[PDB]
Amino acid sequence: FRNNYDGDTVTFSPTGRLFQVEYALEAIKQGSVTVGLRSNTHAVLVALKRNADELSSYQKKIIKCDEHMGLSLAGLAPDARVLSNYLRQQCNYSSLVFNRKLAVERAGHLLCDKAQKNTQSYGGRPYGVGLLIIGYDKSGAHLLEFQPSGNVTELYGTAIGARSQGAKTYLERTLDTFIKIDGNPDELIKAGVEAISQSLRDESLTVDNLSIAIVGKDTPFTIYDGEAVAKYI
Amino acid sequence: SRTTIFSPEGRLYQVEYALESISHAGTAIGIMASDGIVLAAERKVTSTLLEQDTSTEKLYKLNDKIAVAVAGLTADAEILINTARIHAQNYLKTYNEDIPVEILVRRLSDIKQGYTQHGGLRPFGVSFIYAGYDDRYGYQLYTSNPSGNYTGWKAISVGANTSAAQTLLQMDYKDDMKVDDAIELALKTLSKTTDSSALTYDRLEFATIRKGANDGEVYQKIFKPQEIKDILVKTGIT
Amino acid sequence: MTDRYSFSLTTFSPSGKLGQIDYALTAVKQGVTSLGIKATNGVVIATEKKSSSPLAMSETLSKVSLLTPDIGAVYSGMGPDYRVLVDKSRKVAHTSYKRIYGEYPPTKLLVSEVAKIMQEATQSGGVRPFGVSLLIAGHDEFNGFSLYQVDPSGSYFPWKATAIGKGSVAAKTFLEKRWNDELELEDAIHIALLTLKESVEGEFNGDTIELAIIGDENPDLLGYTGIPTDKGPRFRKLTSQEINDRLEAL
Amino acid sequence: TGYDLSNSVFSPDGRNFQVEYAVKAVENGTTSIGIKCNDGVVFAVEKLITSKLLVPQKNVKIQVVDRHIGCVYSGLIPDGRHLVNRGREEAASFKKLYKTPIPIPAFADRLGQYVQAHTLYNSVRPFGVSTIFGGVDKNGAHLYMLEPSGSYWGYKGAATGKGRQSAKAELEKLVDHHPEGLSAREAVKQAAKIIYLAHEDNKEKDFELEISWCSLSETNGLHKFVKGDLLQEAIDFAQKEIN
Amino acid sequence: LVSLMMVEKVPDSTYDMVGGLTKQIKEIKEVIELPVKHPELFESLGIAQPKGVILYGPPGTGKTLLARAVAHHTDCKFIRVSGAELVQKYIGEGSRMVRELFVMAREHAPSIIFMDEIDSIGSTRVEGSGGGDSEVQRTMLELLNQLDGFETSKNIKIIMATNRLDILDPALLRPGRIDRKIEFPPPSVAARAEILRIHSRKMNLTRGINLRKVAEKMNGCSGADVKGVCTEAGMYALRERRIHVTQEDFELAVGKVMNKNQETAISVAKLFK
Amino acid sequence: DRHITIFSPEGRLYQVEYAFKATNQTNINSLAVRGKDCTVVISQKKVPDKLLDPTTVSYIFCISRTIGMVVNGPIPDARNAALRAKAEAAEFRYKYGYDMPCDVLAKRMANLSQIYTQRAYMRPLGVILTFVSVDEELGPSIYKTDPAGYYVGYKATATGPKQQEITTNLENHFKKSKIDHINEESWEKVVEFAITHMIDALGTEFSKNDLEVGVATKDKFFTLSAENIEERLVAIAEQ
Amino acid sequence: SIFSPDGHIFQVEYALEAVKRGTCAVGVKGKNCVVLGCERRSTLKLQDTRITPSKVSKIDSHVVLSFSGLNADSRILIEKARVEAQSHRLTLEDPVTVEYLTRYVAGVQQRYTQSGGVRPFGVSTLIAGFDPRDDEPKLYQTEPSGIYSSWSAQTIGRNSKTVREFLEKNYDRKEPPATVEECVKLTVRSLLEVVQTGAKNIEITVVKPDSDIVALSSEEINQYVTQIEQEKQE
Amino acid sequence: DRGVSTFSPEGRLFQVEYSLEAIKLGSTAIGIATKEGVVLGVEKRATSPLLESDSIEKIVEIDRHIGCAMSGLTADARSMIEHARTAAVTHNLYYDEDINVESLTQSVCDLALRFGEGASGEERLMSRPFGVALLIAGHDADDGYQLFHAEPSGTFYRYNAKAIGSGSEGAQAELLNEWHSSLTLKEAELLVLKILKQVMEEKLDENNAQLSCITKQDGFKIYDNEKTAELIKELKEKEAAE
Ligand SMILES: Nc1ncnc2c1ncn2[C@@H]1O[C@H](COP(=O)(O)OP(=O)(O)OP(=O)(O)O)[C@@H](O)[C@H]1O
Repeated sequence: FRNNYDGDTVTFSPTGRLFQVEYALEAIKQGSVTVGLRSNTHAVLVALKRNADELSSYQKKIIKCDEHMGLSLAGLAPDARVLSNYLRQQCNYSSLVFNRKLAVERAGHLLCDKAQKNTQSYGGRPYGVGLLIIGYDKSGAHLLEFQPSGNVTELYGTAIGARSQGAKTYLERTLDTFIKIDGNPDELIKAGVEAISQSLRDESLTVDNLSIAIVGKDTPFTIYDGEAVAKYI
Repeated sequence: SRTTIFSPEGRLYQVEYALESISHAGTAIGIMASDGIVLAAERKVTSTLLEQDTSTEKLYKLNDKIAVAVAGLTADAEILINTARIHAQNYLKTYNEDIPVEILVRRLSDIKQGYTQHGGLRPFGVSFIYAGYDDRYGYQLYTSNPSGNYTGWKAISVGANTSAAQTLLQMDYKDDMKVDDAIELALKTLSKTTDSSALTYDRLEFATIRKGANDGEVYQKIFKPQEIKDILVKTGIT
Repeated sequence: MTDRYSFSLTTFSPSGKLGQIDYALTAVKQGVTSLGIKATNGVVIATEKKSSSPLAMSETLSKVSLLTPDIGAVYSGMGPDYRVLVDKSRKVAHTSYKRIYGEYPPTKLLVSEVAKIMQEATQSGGVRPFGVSLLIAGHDEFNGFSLYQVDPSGSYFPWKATAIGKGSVAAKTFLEKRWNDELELEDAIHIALLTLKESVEGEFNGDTIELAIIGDENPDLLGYTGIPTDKGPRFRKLTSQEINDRLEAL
Repeated sequence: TGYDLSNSVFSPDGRNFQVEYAVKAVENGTTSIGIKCNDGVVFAVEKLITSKLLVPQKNVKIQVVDRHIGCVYSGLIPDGRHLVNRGREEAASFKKLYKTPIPIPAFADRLGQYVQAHTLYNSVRPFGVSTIFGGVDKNGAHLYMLEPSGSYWGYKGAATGKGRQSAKAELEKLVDHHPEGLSAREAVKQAAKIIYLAHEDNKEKDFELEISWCSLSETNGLHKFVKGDLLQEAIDFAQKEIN
Repeated sequence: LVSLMMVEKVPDSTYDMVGGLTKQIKEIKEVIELPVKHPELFESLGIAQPKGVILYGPPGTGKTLLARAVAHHTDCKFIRVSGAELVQKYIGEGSRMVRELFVMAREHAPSIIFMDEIDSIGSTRVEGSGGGDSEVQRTMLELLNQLDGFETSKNIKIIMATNRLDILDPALLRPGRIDRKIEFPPPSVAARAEILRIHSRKMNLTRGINLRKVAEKMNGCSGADVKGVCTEAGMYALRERRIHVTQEDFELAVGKVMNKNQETAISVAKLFK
Repeated sequence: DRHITIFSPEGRLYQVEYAFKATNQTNINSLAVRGKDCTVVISQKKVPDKLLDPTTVSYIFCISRTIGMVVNGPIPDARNAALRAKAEAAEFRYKYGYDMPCDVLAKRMANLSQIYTQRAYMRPLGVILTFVSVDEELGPSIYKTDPAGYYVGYKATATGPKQQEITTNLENHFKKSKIDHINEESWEKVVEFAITHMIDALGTEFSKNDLEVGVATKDKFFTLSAENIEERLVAIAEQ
Repeated sequence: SIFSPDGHIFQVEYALEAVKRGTCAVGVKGKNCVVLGCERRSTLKLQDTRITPSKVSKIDSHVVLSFSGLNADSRILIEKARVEAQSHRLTLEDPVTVEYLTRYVAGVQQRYTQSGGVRPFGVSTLIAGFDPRDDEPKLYQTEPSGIYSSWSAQTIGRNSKTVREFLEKNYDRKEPPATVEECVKLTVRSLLEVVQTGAKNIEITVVKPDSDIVALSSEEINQYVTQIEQEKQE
Repeated sequence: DRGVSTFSPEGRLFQVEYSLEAIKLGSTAIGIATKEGVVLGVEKRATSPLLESDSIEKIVEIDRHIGCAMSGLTADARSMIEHARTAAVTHNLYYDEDINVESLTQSVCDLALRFGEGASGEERLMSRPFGVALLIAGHDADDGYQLFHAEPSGTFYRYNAKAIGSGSEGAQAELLNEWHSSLTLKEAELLVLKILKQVMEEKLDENNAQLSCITKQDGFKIYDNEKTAELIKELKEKEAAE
C-alpha cells in the first residue's frame, strides 16, 4: 500500500523497477502533445500550445538547436531547456573541431548518456520529459523519440502526452501513405493536423494555439508561428 | 540531533544538555581580592596508588601572567589550550607587548558556536575559569561555557551545586577581603560542598597569582602537595 | 566515488552520557586481562596471549609492542584497532619531534600525540572510535619513570599500578595489597605473575603469554660500539626460557 | 525486511538482497546469446517491435568498443551502454601504452572490478544488467558473460533475458551433438534458430533479428556486423527448425 | 464493603515513640487539630480550614510509623485503603467506590483518611496508551473540589503520601486543594541519638554505654537503620547464649551496614573531570 | 545499529559477524600446509553445469614469481583484493629494491581492513585469505586474514564450511608424529598427504578436475594442469 | 530549511520567537537627536559591570548597535561589520552611510539561511546614528529574515506587546521629541514598565553629530527617574 | 515531510508547488500595460503609524528605463535584482546598447532553477528555492512594452496585465473584464486604485500605496506621496459623480 521503495532513485524494487522513474513518466501524461513524422526527404514538428488565461501569451513548445536541427518537447520546460543549451555546445564543438557537421543520431546517443549520469547518484532527479528531435544530414532525414529513461529510437512518426492516442492511431492507419512524399511539404503537414483533431477535447484550434517548424533535405530550420498558419486552418 | 536547528518554540535540543552535563563534572572556583587571586579544584578521584602527587590536571597555565581551571572532557578541552596558547604568543611576534585577556576570550570563544553553527559537529564539552592581569584594567576574572557567552565576575564556581556553592560566597566575601583572608573561603567553599567530608590534601589541586616581586613583577606561583597540605592546617581542619 | 557521510557519528544524551563510547568500553572489558606496574629499579607489563586454535603461532602476534628504544605498550580489547595505532604513533614521534629536536621525547609528550588522534576519531565525521584502552611506560633523564594509561575518549590517566580487562577489578582489589614503595624489579615479576595466575582457566606456560620490561642500559643490543656516551635501549622483551626460569623458581 | 533498503548492508544470510532484485530487472528483458565457435565468437539478440512506427535497421543494440570486439547486453538499455563508453576509452588508454591491441582478460580485469565499485557505496545504483563480450587476441578465441555482482566466467555459450530456460537445456542438447568443433559460418545458422525457438515465452509480440560475429579466419579477426543475404539465408533456415 | 473502614482495634503506637521528630507535630497538628478542635475559634476569623496536606521524603523515615500513631490520640476516625486496592480489573468499579468513599466520611465529620502511595496514580498522559486509573484520579479530585467537597472540607481534612514526589500530575495540585506540604528528611546525628534509647531497652544493669557513640559515626538516611543494627546486635547475644550485651558487640553490627554503607560500587570513567 | 559500523549497544559489530558468513555461499573447503622447503595449497573446484571452460575458473592467483594466495568467497570481492596485491608488491620493491614478503604484505592489507571498519562510505569484503610463500629470511610460511584485521600464521590450516571435519583431523596427526611441518622433501611427494587426508577425515572422493593446486617453489610460484594432477593423483596406485 | 505547505518555514517561524524571550531595548528619532536604551540584571551579585559585554556596542566613530536575543551570535556580526566599516573608509575614501552596512548585514542573515547545515540567528538588532556631513537622524531595525526597516521606535524583548503600543499613546509625528530631557524621558518612560526595579537593571546611550556619544551613570538615571517617580504620584 | 528533487506518484512536486502559495501570503503588486505606457502598484502592509514608509521599498529601478516590483517574500528577492543589474550593465558594455527584455529575463528564471542542474555547468547553489515572485516592465525596441512575469519554478510568461498575492484569484477577474487595446495611460494610473481600494484592509491613504510609470520617452519614474493623492480625488471625481 505504501511502497517505501519510493524515495531516492537508486533503490530498486523487489521486482526490478525504479518507482521514481515510472512515477515520473506519467508527467508527460499530464503534459501536452507535440507530434512529428517524416518522409524519406522531409520531417516535421508539431505542438499544441497550452495557454494560461484569455490575456496571457502562450507556452512555447519548439526550439531550434542549429541550422540543421530543431526539437520539440512535452511536460517540463526548465529541465528540458538546459539539454537544448547543452547540445548546442555539442553541435558547435563539431563545427569548430571538425567542420564535418553534426550527425543527428549520435546526439541521442550522447543524450542517453547524460540522464543515466543523473539517476545513479544521490541527489539529482531525472530530466523528466519526453521530447522529439529532427533534422537532416548526409543520411537523409531522421526523427527521434525520447524518454527520461534514456530510451531513444528512430521512428517514422509518433505522439506524446495527453489525448494522444487519437492522433497516434492515424499514423498506423496511414503509415502506408505518408512515407512516399517528397518536395511537397504542404499537404504532408496537414496530415498530423487533421490527425491531431482526434485529440481535441473541444478547444478547436486557432491561428495561434499551434506551432509548426520543419526541416528538409534543403530547408534550414524554419518556424511557422504567429499569424502565418492561416494557411492550414 | 541536527545541531543547527532550533526547537519548535525557540530552544535547542543538544546544548542545554551540555552545560547541564558538565554539572556532573568536578568543581573549579575562582575569586579575587584587590591584592591577589586564589583557585581550587577537587579531583574526580583521589585513590591512593596513582600519581596524585604530580597530577596537574584541573589547572593549567598559558603564559607568565595567566592561569585557568578546567571543567569538562579531559581531551576536548586539552586541545583548546594548545590552540589558545598560540594565539597568545602569536599576539607577541606582531606587537611584542604582553597580552590582555579582554581580546583573548572575545577572540577565542567565537570558535565555539562555529561548531554549533555548521558542519553537523558537536560543540565542546567544556567550561573554564580564567585569571590574570593587564596594566590597563587591573586584576581580572572571567568564565565561559560551551555556548560562548563570557561573564566577568569577582568570585564564581562551577559544577556540583555551583548554584548552591555560589551562595556560600554571597555573605562572606568582602570588597577589601585580602588574600590570606579570602583563600580560606575557597576550601571552606569546598569543605561543605564535598561528597567525601573525609577530606584529603591529595584530592584537590591549587594555584595562585600575586604581584610578589618588587619592580611590579608577578608570580604564576603553583603550589605543591606538602605546602597546601600544611596550609590546610592553618584554617584548622585537624 | 562520493562522500556524503560527513556528519558526526556521535550523539549527546539528555544528561551528558555520550553514547557510542560508553558502549565501546564493554569490549575493552570483554578482551583479555593485562596490567602494568613500576618501581624505581624498573618497570614491567604483561598480558595473556589467548591462542585460539592449537595451530596458530604466537610469534606472529605482537600482544606487546615497541614504540621507541625506551618505551613499550600493551592493550586489551581489540587487536586490529591496536596494530594500526602503533605506526600512526611511530610516524608521529619523528614527524613532529624526533627529526626536529634530535633526541627522542619524554614519555608523556608522546601521549599528547595519541590522544590527539584518538579524539579526532570521535569529534570528526564518518568514523567510530578505536575500541581500545592501552598502556605506556615511562623514561627520561629529566622526569623519570612513569606509567600512563589512555582510553578512547581522549583522556589519559597516570598511575603507579593498574590493570584492565576481563579480570580487572579483582586485580585492583588485589594489587592494592601487593604494591608498596620499597621496590626493586626482580620482585615485581612474582606478584605480576602471581596476580595473573589466579585470573586464568587455561594453560600457564612461558610459550603462551608474552611480557616485557624496562631494564637499564644494554649496549649489547645497540649493535655498534666505540661511543661510550650513548644510552642504549632500556626497553627489552623476554624469551620463552627466562619466563619459565622464574616459574620453576617459585 | 529492514536490511533490504540500500547498497552495502549485508544480511544475516550474508548478502545484500538489492542486487538480487536487480536480477529480476534483467529478467524483465530481451533474449540475447553469443557462442564460442571454433575460431571466434558470434552475437545474436532479440529486438521486439511495439508498433510498425519503429524503423527496422536503425536501432541496433549491439555496441562496439574497439576493432576486435563485439558486446551486447539485455535489460536496462542505458545502463548497459554506459560502461561501454567506459570500455571504449579504457582499452584506448591501453593501446596507448605498449602499442598493441588489448586482450579480453584485460577487458574484464578492467571492467569486472568497475561495477563492483558501484556496489561498495551507499550513493549509487548497481548496474542492473547482464552482459556479454567476446573477440580475439594473439592467444586465440575467448568468450565471457557478466552478472551485475561483478562476476564473470569463461563460457562456451550464454543466454539472458527470458530466454534462459529454453537455450540452456538446448545447448545441453547441442554440445553433446557437436563437440568436435563448430566453425564460424555454421553457428550463424544454428544461432538464429534459437531466437526463433526462444520467442515462445513472448510470442504475443513480434521483432526482427540482429547478428554479428568475428572470425580470425574470415574478417582478419575484426568485428563486422551482418548485412546481407547470409542473414536471409538463416531466417529461411531457422523457420524450418521450428517448422 | 467496610474492610477498608476504620477499626475498633486501633494499633498501639504513639507520637512519643518517635524521637528526633520534634517540630513537625507543631507544624501539622493544628490543621488537623486546632480549627476542628475549635471551629468557632477559627471562625472568629474563618480564613479557610484548608483541604488536606502532603508529606514527602525518602524511605528510612517511618512516615508510615508516624501515621500509625496519629490514629491514636485522635478524637476522630482513621480509615485505610491498603493503598491501590481500590482498583479492579474493570471500569465501573472505579468511580462508584470513590462515590462510596466520600459519603462514608460525610457521615463522620471528625474523621479522616490515609494514603501511603500515589506513585500509581501519577502523571497521566494519553495518546492511546494509558489506563482507566487516570479516570478515577479526576472524579476524586472532582468530588474533592466541587459542589459537594467543601462540605467535606467543612467536615474534613485529609492527607496523601508517597516516597517519590515529582513523578505525578501537577494538574492535581491547585495549592488550596492542598494547602501545605513538608519534608521528612533523614535525621541528624544527635537526632539519631535518642532513637536507640527507644528500642534497645534491654541492657541488664550494664555499664560502659555511650548511646551517643553511634550517631557519632553514621552518615545514613534512615532512622530504621538504628533498629536494623540494634535488632541484629541482640542476635549475637542470642546465639552466644549470654543475654547481656555491650557496646562493641553492638558496634560491629554496623558490619552488616559495612555492605550498605559500602555496597555502592563506583565507576572509573574520567571522560570529564 | 544493524546497518552500519558503529559500536553495538553491547559492543560487537553486527555488520561484521555477517561478513564472515557472507563467505559461505559456495560449500567449498581449502587447505594449507608447509613442506620441507616448499608448500602446498588446494581447494574444491565445483562445476555444476556442462558449458563452462574450467580453463578459466580459478581462485588461486599469481602475484609474483614468488608467492600466491587463495580465496573462499565471492570472487568479485576477491578481485579487488587480488588487484590491490599486485600493486602493493611493486611499490614496495620500487622503493626498496627487493621482492615483497608475506609477513609484511599481510601487515599492510591487515592495516587496510581496519579503515574499512573505521569509516562508513565503504562496504567491507566477505572473503578471507591464506597467503603462501617461501622467505629467504624466514622460510616456508603462510598467513591468514579475516575482514577485520586478525591475521596470524599457521603451521598448517584450512578453511571452508567444514573446518571441524578436518581441523581436528590434522591436530590428531601432529599428536602422532609431533613436528611442525612434514619430514618429506619434494613438493610432489607431500601433496599426497593433503589429498590423502581430505577424503579420509570427513571429505568426499575427488576426480581429475575436482581440485586445484598451488606451490610456492623456491623462487617460483605456479599452478598445475590436468595430467600434472592426474599423475600426482596416481601416486595412490601404491596407496 | 525548506518550505511548508502553509507558505511558511519551520525553522524561521521559530527563530524570531527566540528574541521574544530575552532582554528588551528601544531607541527613538528625536527632533535633532537619537538615543537608545536597554536592560540589565539587577540582583546579579558578586560582580563588577564595568567589563561585562554591554548590550550596546559601537561599530565606528559615529554609529552604534544594540542587539537582543542571544549574545554569542551577536559578537560575530560586530566583527565582520567593523571590517566593512574600516574597509569602506579605505577603497572609496569616504566613511559609511547608515543604510550601507544595514544593507550589508541585511544580506548576511540570509547568506546564513540558504545553505547546508547552517542555522540562522537567535538574534535581532537595530542601529542608529547620523550620516557623515548631514543632520537627519537614521535608524534601522533588523531580524533574521533580512528585511531591514526604518522604525521611528523599535523594541524587541519581554512584555513588549503593550510596549509596542505604549508609544502610540505617547509619540506624535507632528509633535516630535523636543529635547534630551523629554526624549530620554520617553526613552525610559517606555522601558520602565518591564523594569520593575531600580536604575541598576538598565543601560542607555545616546548619539549626536560628529560622533558625540555619551553613556550615562546609574546616578544620572536616578536624577530623572525620581522626577517621574515624583510625577507617578499625582 | 518531502524533499527537493523527488517526484511523487502523481508527478506534482511538493516543495515548488508549496512555493507557489507563499506568494499568496504576501502583499499585492500589480502592473498594467498601455500601448503608451505601463503602471505599477503596491500595498505597503504598513503595520504601525510611527514607521517611515520611505524605507520600505517594494519598488526598484534597474536602470534609467526599467523597473520591477517584488511580491510575496520581499526579503529574498533583494538578492536577485542585483543579478539583473549585473547582466543589464554587462550587456550595456559588450554592445554599447540597452538590452532586450527577453535576453535578460531568461537569465533570472535561469537563476532560480539552480537548485539542481541549472544551466550548462552549474554547481548547485540555493539549498532551497526563492520563495518570491515578481513582475518586470520596460521597453525594448523590437516587440513593444512587453511586460514579463517570473515565478521561482523557473518559467516566464508575457501578459497584457494581471496580479499576484493576496487579491490574486478575485481581483484579476475585474482586470480580465476591464482591459482592452485602445485605452490611455492615466486611465491605468487610476483603474488600479478602483481595484486596490477593494482589497485593502483599511481606507486608502497616499502612503498605503505608491506608483511608478514607465515611458519610452523619459524612461523610469516613481511618483510622490502627493501625486497619488491628487488622482484619488480624480477617482473620487468619478466615485462622487457616479
Ligand atoms: N524516628 C522514628 N521513630 C519510629 N520509627 C522509625 C523512626 N525512624 C525510622 N523508623 C522506622 O522506619 C520504618 C518505616 O520507615 P520507611 O520510611 O523506611 O518506610 P515506610 O514509611 O513504611 O514506607 P512508605 O512510606 O513508602 O509506606 C519503621 O519500621 C519505623 O520503625
